[PDB]
Amino acid sequence: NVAHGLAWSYYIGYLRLILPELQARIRTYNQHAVSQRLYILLPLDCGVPDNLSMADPNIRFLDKLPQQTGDRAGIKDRVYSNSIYELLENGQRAGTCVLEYATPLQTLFAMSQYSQAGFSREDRLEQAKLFCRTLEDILADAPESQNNCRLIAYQEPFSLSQEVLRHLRQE
Amino acid sequence: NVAHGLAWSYYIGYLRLILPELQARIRTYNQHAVSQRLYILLPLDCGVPDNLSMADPNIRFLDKLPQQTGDRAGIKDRVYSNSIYELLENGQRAGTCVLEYATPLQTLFAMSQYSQAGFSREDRLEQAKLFCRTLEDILADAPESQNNCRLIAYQEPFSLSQEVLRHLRQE
Ligand SMILES: [NH3+]c1ncnc2c1ncn2[C@@H]1O[C@@H]2CO[P@@](=O)(S)O[C@H]3[C@@H](F)[C@H](n4cnc5c([NH3+])ncnc54)O[C@@H]3COP(=O)(O)O[C@H]2[C@H]1F
Repeated sequence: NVAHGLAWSYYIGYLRLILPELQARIRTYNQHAVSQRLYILLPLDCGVPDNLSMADPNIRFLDKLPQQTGDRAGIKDRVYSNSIYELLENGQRAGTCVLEYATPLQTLFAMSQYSQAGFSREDRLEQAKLFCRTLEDILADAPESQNNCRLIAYQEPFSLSQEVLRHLRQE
Repeated sequence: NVAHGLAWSYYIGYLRLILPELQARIRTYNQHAVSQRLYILLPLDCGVPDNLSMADPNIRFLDKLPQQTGDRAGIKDRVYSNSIYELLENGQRAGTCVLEYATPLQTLFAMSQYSQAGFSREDRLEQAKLFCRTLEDILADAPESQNNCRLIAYQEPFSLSQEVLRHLRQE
């Protein structure tokens, strides 16, 4: 049950901190049109690339949001930065969103390759589902999540841009 | 055993990334004298303040290291920043180090206060020791730790500056 602690740390040390300030940062970039929610990609195979634009030709990096800084555990001005992506459909700009992967899923992957971690590669999908399940239960009861965060969990046997656009059109 | 996953994520998603580049960043600040190792404070009571200078009058913030950036899980130029601190002894500058707290210990604390986390406040010291024990076993076998990281675990029943200075004088 390693994913339980990673999901609670993903909320306490990130979502609880950036989500209350996400609406003000998006409004600052819009004025001085990006959508209002932070869209988190949760691949249940834990295949998390670092270049999201290289994972889908229809997902294109656009710009960065205004940075969020704060003193965190003795580190002065710890930077919390997020990227804005454009989603294409038949060569048409179909949406603009703050998009990123669920980083602890990447840690879950590399943890399975370290023999000292005691985490078999077979349990990767099991813990990925537990991570999404735990995070869903936290955000459903979290006051910081006020229609400003959307979890996008999927299982690739496929268009990643189409999956993001379906959640984008629900708003 | 929540601390097991937090310690492995503290290494995979941080120490493995910044320690290979820490020597070059310290040499850049020195030329264009800070010590060579990253000193991590691990309070076993998990009492981690955000203002380290406010936790000890003999620990004084000095400057920031050159920032380390990198594309991480769809986030372009994720910033990894570290702070340089000065340690005083009888009003004398006794040492200069890159000092910070073990952030997952702070997450371990807040996790004990959330009722949905299923983590009792009594198990805080137990998991703090497991976190330090797990991290010690990782760094002892990690190739990225080449005499560039020093764990400072302590139990306050006391001078935090004196504890850091004792490890500082060992080098
Ligand atoms: N720059 C820097 N400074 C100091 N310390 C660091 C550090 N980077 C890593 N660490 C240490 O390694 C742990 C695991 O990091 P990891 O990356 S695998 O997972 C994170 C991540 F998914 C999400 N998250 C938090 N901040 C985030 C930002 N800015 N962007 C995107 N996602 C973020 O929340 C998880 C828990 O973050 P945490 O702070 O509680 O624990 C961290 C921290 F203790």
